[PDB]
Amino acid sequence: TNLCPFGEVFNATRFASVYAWNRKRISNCVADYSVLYNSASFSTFKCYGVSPTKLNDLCFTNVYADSFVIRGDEVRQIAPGQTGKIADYNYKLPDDFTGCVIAWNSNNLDSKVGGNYNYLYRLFRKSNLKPFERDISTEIYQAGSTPCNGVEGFNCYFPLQSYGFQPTYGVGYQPYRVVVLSFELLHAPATVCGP
Amino acid sequence: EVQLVESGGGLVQPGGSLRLSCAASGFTFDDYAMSWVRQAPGKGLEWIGRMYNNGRTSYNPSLKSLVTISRDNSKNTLYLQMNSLRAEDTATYYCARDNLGYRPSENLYGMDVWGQGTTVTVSSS
Ligand SMILES: *[C@@H]1O[C@H](CO)[C@@H](O)[C@H](O)[C@H]1NC(C)=O
Repeated sequence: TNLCPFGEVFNATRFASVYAWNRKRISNCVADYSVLYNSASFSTFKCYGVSPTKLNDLCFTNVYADSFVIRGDEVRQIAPGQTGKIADYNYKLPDDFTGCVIAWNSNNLDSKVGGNYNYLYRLFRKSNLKPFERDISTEIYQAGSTPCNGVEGFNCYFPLQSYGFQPTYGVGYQPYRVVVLSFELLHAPATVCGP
Repeated sequence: EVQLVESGGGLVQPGGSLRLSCAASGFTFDDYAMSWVRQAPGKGLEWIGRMYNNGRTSYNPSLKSLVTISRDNSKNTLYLQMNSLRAEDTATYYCARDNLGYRPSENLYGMDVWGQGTTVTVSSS
C-alpha cells in the first residue's frame, strides 16, 4: 500500500557523477509510473523491453534506479549497444536490458557561472566496462609507451576529467540528470507493483 | 590562432624565488589541461607539472617541494612559482597544452601546442 519513493530519486538535491553512478533499490512498495510518463519535465523517456503505458499493469521484482549527471549530447549513449566514453568507460547497459531511461535538463541546478566541477567522468580506461559495472578507481592512466608507476608525467594522466558546467554553454554541453530504471519481468515473487 | 607565450625569465640569484607566466591566445583553460615542461641545456625535456580544468595540480615528485602552479582564468594566464632556485634550474621553461583528445600518431610528449619558452639562469651574476 505504501508508495514507492520516486520523489527521493528524481527530486534529489545532489546527483552522482557518471563514473560513480548511484544505484538505489526500490522494493516492497506500490509504484505509480503514470505520474512519470505524463510529466512534461522529462525530455528523454525511452523504455526498452516494456511499453511505457503498460508499466502500471505489471508487477516487477528487483527494481533499481541508477542516477547520474552527464552532458547534453551524450544522453544518446545511455542505451543498449552504444559506443563512446560514457558507454564504454562510465556506464554500460546490457544488450538484453529491460527498463526505462529517463533524462532531463538540469542547467538551472547543476551549472555555476564560474563553472561547476563537481561532476566527473572517466575519460581513460584500459578496457571496456562490463554492463552494470562501476569503476571508481583513480589509478594514474598510461597513455603512452613509458610506464607511469602511479606518478603523472608525459602521457600519464589522471583518468577522471570534470565537466565544465556553465550556464552560457549551449544545449549539448548542458547538464542532464539521467535516471535509469531496471526491472525483472514476472519470474520471481514480486515486491513492486502498479496500482 | 592557438598560441602560448611565456614570460618572466631572466637572471636570478641562488636561493631566490621567481614567477613565470603562460599567457594564452585563441582558447581558455576552462576545458584544457595545461602543463609546464623544463628543458636543461644538457638533458632532455623534464616534465614539471600539470593543471587540470577543475583546478587540481600534479607535480614532478622530485620537484614538488619548490614549484607551484596556479591559474588566473580572468586573464587566461598560468603561473609557475619557483622557490629556492639552484644551479640545475638554469634551464628553458616551456608551457604546453596536454592533448587528452585525438592523437594522430604516437607522441613522446602528448602535447598538441607548445609555447616558445623562456630562459631562466641561476648564477653569481
Ligand atoms: C518534483 O518536484 C516538482 C515540483 O513541482 C513536482 O511537480 C514533482 O511531482 C516532483 N517529482 C516527483 C517524482 O514527485
